[PDB]
Amino acid sequence: TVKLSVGTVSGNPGDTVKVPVTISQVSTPVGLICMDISYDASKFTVKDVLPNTDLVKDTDNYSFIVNTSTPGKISITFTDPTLANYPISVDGILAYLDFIINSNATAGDSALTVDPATLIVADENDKDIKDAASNGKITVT
Amino acid sequence: SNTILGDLNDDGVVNGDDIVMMRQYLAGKTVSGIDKNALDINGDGAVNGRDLMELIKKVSN
Ligand SMILES: [Ca+2]
Ligand SMILES: [Ca+2]
Repeated sequence: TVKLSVGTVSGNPGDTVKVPVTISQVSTPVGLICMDISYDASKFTVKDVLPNTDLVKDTDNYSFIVNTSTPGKISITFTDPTLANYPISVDGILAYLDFIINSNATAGDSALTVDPATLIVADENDKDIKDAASNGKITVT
Repeated sequence: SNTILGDLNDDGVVNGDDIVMMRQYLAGKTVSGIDKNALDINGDGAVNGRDLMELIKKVSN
């Protein structure tokens, strides 16, 4: 079962922190990933969402789409524009999430939650691959 | 009425120009001349990467 996991990080108020999103147990080449990661917008501002180009290929043909227009939600979509030549076929880091911690943020854990209802993983023909998700968190220190 | 499945720019044909609109919309851009009613390609009630992938499949076919 393919697993999409958000990592963990700690940071002081005002610091910029980086959180990896990993895919594991990959076998069938993956042609499509749709995942939504929710965060506490009162504590964190998304600085950027960058793909790991060692694993996510053809980013120059717009294979990696990010949407951060909705407060507290990051939407990430990977699609192989060729349907054959640039699949995700090995485990590794999919992307890095950079957050800026509000200077007035309270100490403690804040969850990074993956929406299981909208999580999609499929092969190059858009056929579903059995998948699961694992949440992460940010710990303000 | 728009009777072409996947014709997001309403020019009669489904090609790479529609894929660009779909990509820009999913990114959150405001796409000039887009037909928002044609975005739910597979008709499952949501507009997401699966619609983009089915659009790419139709264009390749
Ligand atoms: Ca068209
Ligand atoms: Ca749809």
